[PDB]
Amino acid sequence: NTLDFVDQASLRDDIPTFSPGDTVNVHVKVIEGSKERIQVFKGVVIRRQGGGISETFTVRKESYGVGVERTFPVHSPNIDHIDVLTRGDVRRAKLYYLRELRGKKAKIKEK
Amino acid sequence: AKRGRKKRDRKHSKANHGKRPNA
Amino acid sequence: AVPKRRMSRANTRSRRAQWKAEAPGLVTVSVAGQQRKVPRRLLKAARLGLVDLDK
Amino acid sequence: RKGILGTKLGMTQVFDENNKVVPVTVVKAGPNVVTRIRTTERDGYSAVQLAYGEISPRKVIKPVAGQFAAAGVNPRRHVAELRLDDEAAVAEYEVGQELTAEIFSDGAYVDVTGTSKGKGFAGTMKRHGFRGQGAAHGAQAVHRRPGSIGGCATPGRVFKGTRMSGRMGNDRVTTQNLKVHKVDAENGVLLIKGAIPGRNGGLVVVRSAIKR
Amino acid sequence: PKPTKGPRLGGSSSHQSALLANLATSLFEHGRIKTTEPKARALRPYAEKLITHAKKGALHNRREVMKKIRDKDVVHTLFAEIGPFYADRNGGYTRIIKVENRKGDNAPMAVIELVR
Amino acid sequence: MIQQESRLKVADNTGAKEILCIRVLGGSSRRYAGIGDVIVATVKDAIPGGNVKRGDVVKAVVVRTVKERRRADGSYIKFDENAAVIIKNDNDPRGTRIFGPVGRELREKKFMKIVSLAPEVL
RNA sequence: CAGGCUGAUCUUCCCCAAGAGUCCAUAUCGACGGGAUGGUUUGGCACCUCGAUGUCGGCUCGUCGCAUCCUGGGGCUGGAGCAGGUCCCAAGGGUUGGGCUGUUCGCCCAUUAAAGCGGCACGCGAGCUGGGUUUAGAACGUCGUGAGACAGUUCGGUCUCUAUCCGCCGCGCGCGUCAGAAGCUUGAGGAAACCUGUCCCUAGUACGAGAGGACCGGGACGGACGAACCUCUGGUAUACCAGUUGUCCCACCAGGGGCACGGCUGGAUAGCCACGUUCGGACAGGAUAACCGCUGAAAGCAUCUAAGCGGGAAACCUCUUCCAAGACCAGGCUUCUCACCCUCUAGGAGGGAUAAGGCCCCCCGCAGACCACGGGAUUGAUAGACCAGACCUGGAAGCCUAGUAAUAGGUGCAGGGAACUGGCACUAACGGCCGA
RNA sequence: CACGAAUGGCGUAACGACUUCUCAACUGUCUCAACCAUAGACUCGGCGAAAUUGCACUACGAGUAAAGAUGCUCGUUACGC
RNA sequence: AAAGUACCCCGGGAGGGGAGUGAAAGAGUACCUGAAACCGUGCGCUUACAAUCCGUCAGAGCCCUCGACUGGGGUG
Ligand SMILES: [Mg+2]
Ligand SMILES: [Mg+2]
Ligand SMILES: [Mg+2]
Ligand SMILES: [Mg+2]
Ligand SMILES: [Mg+2]
Ligand SMILES: [Mg+2]
Ligand SMILES: [Mg+2]
Ligand SMILES: [Mg+2]
Ligand SMILES: [Mg+2]
Ligand SMILES: [Mg+2]
Ligand SMILES: [Mg+2]
Ligand SMILES: [Mg+2]
Ligand SMILES: [Mg+2]
Ligand SMILES: [Mg+2]
Ligand SMILES: [Mg+2]
Ligand SMILES: [Mg+2]
Ligand SMILES: [Mg+2]
Ligand SMILES: [Mg+2]
Ligand SMILES: [Mg+2]
Ligand SMILES: [Mg+2]
Ligand SMILES: [Mg+2]
Ligand SMILES: [Mg+2]
Ligand SMILES: [Mg+2]
Ligand SMILES: [Mg+2]
Ligand SMILES: [Mg+2]
Ligand SMILES: [Mg+2]
Ligand SMILES: [Mg+2]
Ligand SMILES: [Mg+2]
Ligand SMILES: [Mg+2]
Ligand SMILES: [Mg+2]
Ligand SMILES: [Mg+2]
Ligand SMILES: [Mg+2]
Ligand SMILES: [Mg+2]
Ligand SMILES: [Mg+2]
Ligand SMILES: [Mg+2]
Ligand SMILES: [Mg+2]
Ligand SMILES: [Mg+2]
Ligand SMILES: [Mg+2]
Repeated sequence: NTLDFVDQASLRDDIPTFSPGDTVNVHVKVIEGSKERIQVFKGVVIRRQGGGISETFTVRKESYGVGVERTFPVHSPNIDHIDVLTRGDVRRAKLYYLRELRGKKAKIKEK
Repeated sequence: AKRGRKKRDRKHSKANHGKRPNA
Repeated sequence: AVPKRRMSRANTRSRRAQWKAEAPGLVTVSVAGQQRKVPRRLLKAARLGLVDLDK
Repeated sequence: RKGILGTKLGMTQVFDENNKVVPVTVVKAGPNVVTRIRTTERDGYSAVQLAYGEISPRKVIKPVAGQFAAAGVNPRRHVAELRLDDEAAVAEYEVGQELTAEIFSDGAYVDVTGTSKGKGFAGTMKRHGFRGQGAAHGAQAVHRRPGSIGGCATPGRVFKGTRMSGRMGNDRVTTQNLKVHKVDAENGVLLIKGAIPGRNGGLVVVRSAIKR
Repeated sequence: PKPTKGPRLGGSSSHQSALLANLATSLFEHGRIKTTEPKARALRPYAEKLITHAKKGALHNRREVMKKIRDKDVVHTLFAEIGPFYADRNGGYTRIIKVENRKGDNAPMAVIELVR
Repeated sequence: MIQQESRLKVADNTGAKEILCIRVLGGSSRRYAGIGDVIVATVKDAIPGGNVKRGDVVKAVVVRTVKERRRADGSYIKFDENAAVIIKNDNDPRGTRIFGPVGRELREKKFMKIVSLAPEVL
């Protein structure tokens, strides 16, 4: 793969191995005018998009009676650390059926 | 207009002697 | 859209001259105590014996 | 006004000093030998001719080989000029000077010229950004067609520079400005921000920006 | 293999997959066939990727060759004769020869045959 | 991408219930509002008891949108809900509270009272 | 219907000022009367066409004029400031989306820096629509004894054509540029582009009784528009993976296949794309417009002018991007072959064979209607295969354990697989026609 | 202006490929287009029409003219196919 | 007047070239004479920077021809 010789610096090895289906607890660095903070996003991993720095992953909270869905680059400087707390098996690459579902029917089952 | 005026000023050419067959 | 005029004797010829044939441009093969000759794309098949030159 | 030939090596993304994503088009400007220096006495202008890219000696044409033999240089793939302003700038080049991508210095702006992708006879909609006619409400066989092309009995013709239909792309183009994110000295690559014209592996002339 | 860029020969996508099956199953029987040159070039990457399944001996590969071809004498002799023959050779099991133009349509013919 | 016509169900109380977009402000031929961009609106559904009637023209800011946007550091947000908050002449919402997560782009836009309210900023 | 002449009527300016403006005709309005421009309205006329010049509004595409709607530069003000009025200059760019009506026009709605006016057969139906008008059907009001009639309403009502020529948008072939070739170029002459907002500082300072509130110059973030590109997000996917319904077939069970819109459904790399992310509109210089001037006569004084010398706008030149020596004034800087042979009515002759190079064939492409352009051609990584990865799908077949069974779990991040990446000659890149 | 009582007046459940207005659902009708497949178009081999036609080695601008010119005037512009 | 081409060769045939028959195939059953439109082949002269009711008049050059030792043709 061409442009492997430029990727090596940005590729962090702090990320633990996870897959789609897994409940993952992503802490994020929020830089604002008052102060730097660690906000934390908490939800189920929907997908992974592959290919070095360019790969991303998508997490789904469901907060206060509305779905929110937030993507990050996996090798972002802003991503601080990722705690993988419940691993679960979903029989699928990319879980777009969770968009429609709401409720208790969107509950993923642990391995 | 412009085309109407200019045709009738071809009367004064010296060859025409102050009259030109309009129509 | 219909042709308004009959096309001239000069103009009909000058277009019509572009409609031509080129080719072949032969190369000297050998087979069976004789040369013949052949197009260069068929130069492998001529000596190997997939084509027949009696036609 | 410095310049360098190179190739487009494809795109990636790299994170900032202040943690933003900048999308970066990777070019590799290899070691270019200045072959001939055009001078204002004989030619009537000032320019520098740059050689780039490795080629086999047997591939080279004898007319072309003798020009490189005059320079004292191993023959190359591509060659092109940098036109530069005034007489003074050609004073600091010597034939056989092998310049590299280290010169540009992080946070510069460039022009980055290069021939575009051919789109291959696109008409009207793709080429010029026309609107087509409506897809429904009667419309008989006009859904992507140009429409009218002219007035009537005066002028009784189509004007020159009417926008129709024909072969699109392979234009020389230019990006303008386009910040250099990072000069990498080892490997010989420049991370330039944003898109640069052309296919992956096409010839590309990076020079410092005239507008800047 | 790589998909066809242009319109699919046969005049359909389903016809193309059936056509390449009937061309391949004929080629492994006889060992030689003659077609139009575009059909000959389309057959090469199809035919070689059955011979790689042949030389790798397993039941798994007997199933996946049988997803195409659809004939028991051919899938036998593909694994019996042809498979262990080209166990020696790495790739490139097939060649193309030019057989001059067809009479009615001037379609350029080509013979496609096993290397041996 | 709120556009013209369309239907947003309001985040803030105020008895609005639902609103239809008339104009996206801040330019001529300006197509798309999203999150930080204001709109002119019109109340469709409404509630019997409230300080807004049915069918009155009001300003509003977007807060959730179902299309996703880049933000910065390649980090996108995407909601299930096209929502908005009806505002006063300047900036303060006439609705006294706000429901659901607003975008964190609101802080940049200066609606500091809206992000001061609401369960979270995200 | 359209063109032509005419210009009563319309339309844009103008002469004279009775006046109104506290006073003061000319800051701004300007009666009565007079003189012209424009051809854009209603007309007059009957000159071209009735062996046919086919039709209002809308859509698509525009192109020019300035009598300027906005942005830019000025004078005067009954111009404090902000915001105006009025007149001169200026055509580079920009001049929104909806509601009602067949509409044009118009009334309204929410915005905008602004929602300009016109010509081009009231531009544009061998480009499109057919709602309006204007055939045949039919009812209503009216007039007629009646057949029927009405720029009175109402509902329904076939839109034909394979581009010869010029024209325009792209692309080659053939000679030419005083020998034949190749590489990089010069720029005569063109084209494309040219929009503008808010907000923070300067400063609550100038200015004003307060209310209000700046020029000039800084800095940040925009909208619409254009061009590149595919890293990201998003769409597409007809030889990719898995799920699944009905039915026939592979002897049958298991496991697969054909057909049903690609049978349907969930994802989907490359490619092409925008809804995506980058970038652009310049910064200077020169000669000017209206206007402001300096020094100064004729005319002892005066005066921007008569001689001369300046300032001065998005216009005009140049700068920026792209094409370009078929630019017949056919250019320049290099490098490479540079040499033979015969015939004749023997001279800017006709061949023949070549050299430096070109083309055809051959292997292809992210170049492509064809052609062309760009690579590769055995001293070879151009394409296929094979081997490895990337990436996509989501846990294959077989055997085994559990379950009375649908099914579940372990061998196993498995198996399968196209475009992206390297390695590897295994298959296919094997001899003719031009050319001083 | 100018409805009217069997050229019937005023209503009327059910019915209508009738005309009219509104509503929810859904949608490439649209904002604003994008991509894929097939059939023509395009290339090569074969066969092989047609309407039409005073001529031809058929530019453009401002004019003039039976009052809208490829052909007339004066310029400008244009290598052959 | 059939004397309608025996025979040989090219070819799958058709069709032809020799050979014959006849006064003549310049009469071959596609048949007396065989015009023009239209359709080719060869040979001169001209033409690829030029706006052509396609002619006309002036006219360079080139190519044939006659006649003494310049008259006519073709081209433009
Ligand atoms: Mg007049
Ligand atoms: Mg459309
Ligand atoms: Mg259609
Ligand atoms: Mg494809
Ligand atoms: Mg099928
Ligand atoms: Mg008339
Ligand atoms: Mg007319
Ligand atoms: Mg008449
Ligand atoms: Mg006629
Ligand atoms: Mg003016
Ligand atoms: Mg019209
Ligand atoms: Mg029509
Ligand atoms: Mg027309
Ligand atoms: Mg109608
Ligand atoms: Mg009566
Ligand atoms: Mg009907
Ligand atoms: Mg044509
Ligand atoms: Mg057509
Ligand atoms: Mg104050
Ligand atoms: Mg990619
Ligand atoms: Mg059976
Ligand atoms: Mg079974
Ligand atoms: Mg079947
Ligand atoms: Mg899908
Ligand atoms: Mg894709
Ligand atoms: Mg080549
Ligand atoms: Mg009665
Ligand atoms: Mg009665
Ligand atoms: Mg009655
Ligand atoms: Mg009745
Ligand atoms: Mg009634
Ligand atoms: Mg009925
Ligand atoms: Mg094609
Ligand atoms: Mg054909
Ligand atoms: Mg004219
Ligand atoms: Mg003439
Ligand atoms: Mg005869
Ligand atoms: Mg002339």
